[PDB]
Amino acid sequence: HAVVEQTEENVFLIPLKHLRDSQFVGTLLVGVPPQEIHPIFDTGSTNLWVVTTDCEEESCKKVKRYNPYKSKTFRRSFIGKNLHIVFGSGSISGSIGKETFVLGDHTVRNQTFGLVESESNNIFDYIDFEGIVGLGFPEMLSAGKVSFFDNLLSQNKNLSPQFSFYISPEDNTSTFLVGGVSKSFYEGSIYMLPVVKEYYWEVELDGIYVGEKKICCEEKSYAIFDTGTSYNTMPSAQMKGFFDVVPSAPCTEENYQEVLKNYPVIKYLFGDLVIELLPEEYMILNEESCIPAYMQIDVPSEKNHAYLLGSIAFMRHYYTVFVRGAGGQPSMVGVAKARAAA
Amino acid sequence: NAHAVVEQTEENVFLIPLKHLRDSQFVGTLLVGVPPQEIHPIFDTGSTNLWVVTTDCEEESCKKVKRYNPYKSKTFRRSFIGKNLHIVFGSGSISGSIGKETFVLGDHTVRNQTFGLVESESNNIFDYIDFEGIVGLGFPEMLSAGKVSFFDNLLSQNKNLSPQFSFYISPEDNTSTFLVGGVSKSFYEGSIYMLPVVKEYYWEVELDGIYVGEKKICCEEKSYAIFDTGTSYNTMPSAQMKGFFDVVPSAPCTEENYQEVLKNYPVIKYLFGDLVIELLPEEYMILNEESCIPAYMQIDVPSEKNHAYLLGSIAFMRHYYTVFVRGAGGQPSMVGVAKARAAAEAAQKVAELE
Ligand SMILES: CCC1(CC)CC(=O)N([C@H]2c3cc(C(=O)N[C@@H]4c5ccccc5C[C@H]4O)ccc3O[C@@]2(C)COC)C(=N)N1
Ligand SMILES: CCC1(CC)CC(=O)N([C@H]2c3cc(C(=O)N[C@@H]4c5ccccc5C[C@H]4O)ccc3O[C@@]2(C)COC)C(=N)N1
Ligand SMILES: *[C@@H]1O[C@H](CO)[C@@H](O[C@@H]2O[C@H](CO)[C@@H](O)[C@H](O)[C@H]2NC(C)=O)[C@H](O)[C@H]1NC(C)=O
Ligand SMILES: *[C@@H]1O[C@H](CO)[C@@H](O)[C@H](O)[C@H]1NC(C)=O
Repeated sequence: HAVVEQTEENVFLIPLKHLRDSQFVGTLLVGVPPQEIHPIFDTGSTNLWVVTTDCEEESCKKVKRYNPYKSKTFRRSFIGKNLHIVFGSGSISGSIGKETFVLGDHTVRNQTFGLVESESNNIFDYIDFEGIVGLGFPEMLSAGKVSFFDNLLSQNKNLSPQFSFYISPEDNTSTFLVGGVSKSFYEGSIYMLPVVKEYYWEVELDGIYVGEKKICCEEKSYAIFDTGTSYNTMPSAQMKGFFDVVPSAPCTEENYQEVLKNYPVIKYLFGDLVIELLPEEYMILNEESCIPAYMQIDVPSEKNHAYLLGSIAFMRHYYTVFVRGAGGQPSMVGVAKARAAA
Repeated sequence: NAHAVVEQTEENVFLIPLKHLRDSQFVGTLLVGVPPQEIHPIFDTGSTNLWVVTTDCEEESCKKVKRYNPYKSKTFRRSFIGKNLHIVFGSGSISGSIGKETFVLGDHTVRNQTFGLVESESNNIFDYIDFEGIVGLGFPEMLSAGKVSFFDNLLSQNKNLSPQFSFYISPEDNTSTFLVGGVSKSFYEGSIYMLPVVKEYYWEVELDGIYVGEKKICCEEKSYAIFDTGTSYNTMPSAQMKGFFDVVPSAPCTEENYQEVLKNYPVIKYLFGDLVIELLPEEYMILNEESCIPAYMQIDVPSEKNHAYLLGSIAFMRHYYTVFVRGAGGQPSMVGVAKARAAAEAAQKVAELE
């Protein structure tokens, strides 16, 4: 229903390195003179977060912090109001400010963002976290008047409102696409899925199957495309049964091939359209053990009826396009077979 | 499922400048025969017959234009058994004979092209325009005569062109363009949304409702939308039209006063599935002899049972870039719509869909 951009001069590439801490980090230029940070790109949140020298905690000091006092464009915003975000694997606290950003070759001015000052209620002890580039919708902004992406587009009238994700951890060629897609990262056709609610990248979901067993959907369910979690998710209610059909297993570098030759195929249904995940696609080796790359998550608004597709269990196999709609224009998530390496 | 916009060489999309004449006509250039005789036709998505005005019509309204003299063309060919051709529409009628001739459109040549030679123009509106011909861009089923549409035939003989064309309408800055074989990113911004063609006669797509402000004008029954470059106005069925003008009145306006007079008019919302198209008062109103007048007119499409609404060149295409993609077999033809880029000047680089 939408036309994805593909002209090789209007689509810009943001290489994403997959760190050993399970992070897909790009490059972002903060302030003037530019200070370089390596944030993650997140379709499950829209706040833009930067780690700053105001945080002298052990996990902050281990990274290249952004020094706002050396930047000549920094502006403290809502002076005297803190901002606290708590999720499943940690918490993030900080102050609000405005700064100039550079993403690839595009500049953004007067950009609201959060300065990380605390990470204390943790996973930031097991990762080198430097920031988050939020790619959800503006309604999800914990603070600020404009999403970083909407504002980037607002100031770059030549970009189409699209971005896509190519996930290739094997050869570390994962790329973030700004302004469209590329024949290099997918094959076959792109199938468009409408965004039902412009909060997360949320689309209708018609069922889930593990082999012949139907896991879903007895109720109106949804799917959320979240680059911030490497795992696929399932509600608490549904989770005890998933692992019940997808068990762990002993595996080795030379044994994984055989162990998984009996596992079921996971089929996600989006109307008449069926997406398949194979055992070697949804399983992973974790200390001589094959373990379903899945995780339990209850999305509050969705009444524990939302299922998430992560970077490793899904996007690594399916190229994903995100089409941001304007007033009256619906937003879409595009899914295509990822062109796999090696 | 999806279409993509791939770049293409600047010669597989050729641009046809369209001048907006004072008679409300968007006319391009067409070369007929050998030696070339120049005509200035209109390009119409609401018919597919190719019409040329000829020296065979000595009526008062024909002699005012540069008629095509087929007896001077060495490529013109009447068929031994002739076919007469009579077309009657809302603002006049057109009569003529059928013939075959060679055409050049945008430095691309088409041979064996069936076309109608205008011989009569008497019902009349041809008294209000300098009419020289029509390039029909509808589907072949609408051909009054011929085995091959001029567009289908042009592509058939030029394998470098994709079966697409688009329309950029900007009469103010006289940069209106007709594109054959693709699109140009210089003419739109944002994304393009495709709408499937339900019936390959007109360029007709499903329509789910129309709103003037809060008032729902339609649709209690399955209605449709037709993208018709042959009318500068948007149209509406009789049933729905009497109520439109009742809520969208005219008003006295001047070049500097329209801004304020129109700042309270309602917004028209066209609904195409998940897609909502809005027209603002300054976009669907026009200055016509010191009067702001909704650029709308009544039209009943016979086939659609008076349930079709038409989108013209001035009330719609001026604000919404439109791509027309003709589909094959299992793949339907589609109309693509995008927000027109008003600061566009030329067509730097071009591209096609899928
Ligand atoms: C602050 C916005 C967040 C986090 C980015 C909040 C959040 O909780 N998530 C999801 C999520 C992530 C984790 C997790 O530890 N991720 C790891 C992580 C964490 C921080 C920094 C880098 C990394 C690398 C990555 O591996 C655990 C549970 C979890 O739950 C999701 C599905 C929330 O539901 C919608 C988001 N998408 N955005
Ligand atoms: C023969 C093909 C036609 C005519 C081009 C037949 C036709 O009737 N229409 C539509 C249409 C147009 C007019 C009209 O006078 N247009 C003016 C005109 C006329 C002749 C030459 C130049 C110009 C400049 C333009 O302003 C009036 C009613 C009307 O009704 C439409 C909606 C039919 O319904 C689908 C077409 N699309 N093409
Ligand atoms: C226009 O029509 C004529 C006849 O319908 C075409 O001429 C034929 O061309 C083919 C191709 O070589 C020959 O095999 C036939 O013998 C020709 N028949 C004739 C000349 O009577 C002509 O090619 C057409 N023009 C085109 C296709 O551009
Ligand atoms: C910068 O953004 C804020 C956000 O509300 C806005 O109020 C302000 O006007 C912007 N700057 C200028 C110069 O307008």
